[PDB]
Amino acid sequence: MQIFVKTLTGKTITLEVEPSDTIENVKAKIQDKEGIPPDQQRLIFAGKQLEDGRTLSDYNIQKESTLHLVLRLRGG
Amino acid sequence: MQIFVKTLTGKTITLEVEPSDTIENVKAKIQDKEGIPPDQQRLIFAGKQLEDGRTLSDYNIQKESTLHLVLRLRGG
Amino acid sequence: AEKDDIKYRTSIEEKMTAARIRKCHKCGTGLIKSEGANRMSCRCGAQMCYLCRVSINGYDHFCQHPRSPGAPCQECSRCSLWTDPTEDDEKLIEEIQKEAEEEQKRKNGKRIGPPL
Ligand SMILES: [Zn+2]
Ligand SMILES: [Zn+2]
Ligand SMILES: [Zn+2]
Repeated sequence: MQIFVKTLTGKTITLEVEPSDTIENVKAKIQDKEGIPPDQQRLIFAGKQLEDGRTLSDYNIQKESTLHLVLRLRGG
Repeated sequence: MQIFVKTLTGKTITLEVEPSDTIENVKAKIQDKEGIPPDQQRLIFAGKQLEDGRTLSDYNIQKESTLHLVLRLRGG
Repeated sequence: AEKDDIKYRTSIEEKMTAARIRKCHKCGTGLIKSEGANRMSCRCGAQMCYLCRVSINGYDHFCQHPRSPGAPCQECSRCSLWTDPTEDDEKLIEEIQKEAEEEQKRKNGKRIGPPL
């Protein structure tokens, strides 16, 4: 299954995945492509944050869906 | 965040707080740093006597704001 | 064909995400807020209001007037430093998903995005 991931800047990449894959595994693939350490990765899909230990299928992530890498910041 | 509690004697107490802390929590912090029981504490801000069950954000208290402590003593 | 089903679904998914993510107007980085005030400091150095998403230069953007608990400010209409937009944004996201699923039912005789 093909899905997309948008980096922090807005550059889009493509990953081959399976809906049974875990969030940790998807982060490993992002590392292979972009070199981003998994502990720096925070992912959003359709407005929801993706949590370690869950699977893509837990969030109804289907083919051609796009995951978004974001920064989680504390306000002032 | 950080706020200041000034007494009628001119002393300034520095507290570390969060916007969701209630005024009851703030008086507990004052009891911790100064030994004053909450029942002896009246906290006033911009002329309003702050209610224990309300939060700092409920009064729009700002970072580095100053509250004013007026003591009372029912026990004698 | 099925291609239009995919195009509609993903557009909804991306609108659902746009309601959540704040994009820095300076550098384009996607941001979300864990806790704290609505004055955000992007890694690029620019500040933004988490509520109205505009670029700002400090705390002056926000209402700094004393308030009565459970009341709006009687001196200004400026963004509040403390109000949590999470519930309002979730309500927008859920209405978008709900209406989108009703549309796909009309079109194609299925859920979109993560379950509630
Ligand atoms: Zn930025
Ligand atoms: Zn604003
Ligand atoms: Zn105001």
